[PDB]
Amino acid sequence: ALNEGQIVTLAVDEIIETISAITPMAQKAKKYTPPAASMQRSSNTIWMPVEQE
Amino acid sequence: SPTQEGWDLTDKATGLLELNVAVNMGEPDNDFFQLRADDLRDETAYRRRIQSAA
Repeated sequence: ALNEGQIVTLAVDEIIETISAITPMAQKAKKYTPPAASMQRSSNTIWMPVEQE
Repeated sequence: SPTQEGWDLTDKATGLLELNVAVNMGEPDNDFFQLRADDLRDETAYRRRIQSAA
C-alpha cells in the first residue's frame, strides 16, 4: 500500500527524526563542512586550521 | 586641605597643594597578521579570525 515516492519520503523523514533524537552528544560538538567535496577516495586527509597564537 | 575653622579665613585658600599623577600611553598594541582566502570565504570564518585577533 506504499508507492515509491512515499517510500523515499517516509524513510528519509524517519531517519532524520530518529537520528536527531537519540544523539545528544553529537549535537553538542561543532559541525564542520569542508569545501573539498571529494568523491569516494576516503575523501582526503582534510587538514583543518587551528587558532593562531 | 587642612581643617579651616572660624569666621575669618584670610589668606587660607592660598598655599593648598595640587598634586598630579602622570600616565604614558606609549605605543599602540597591534595584532599584525595576514588574511587568507579561507578566512574571507564567508562571514562566519572572517568573524572567527577577527575574534581570534581581538
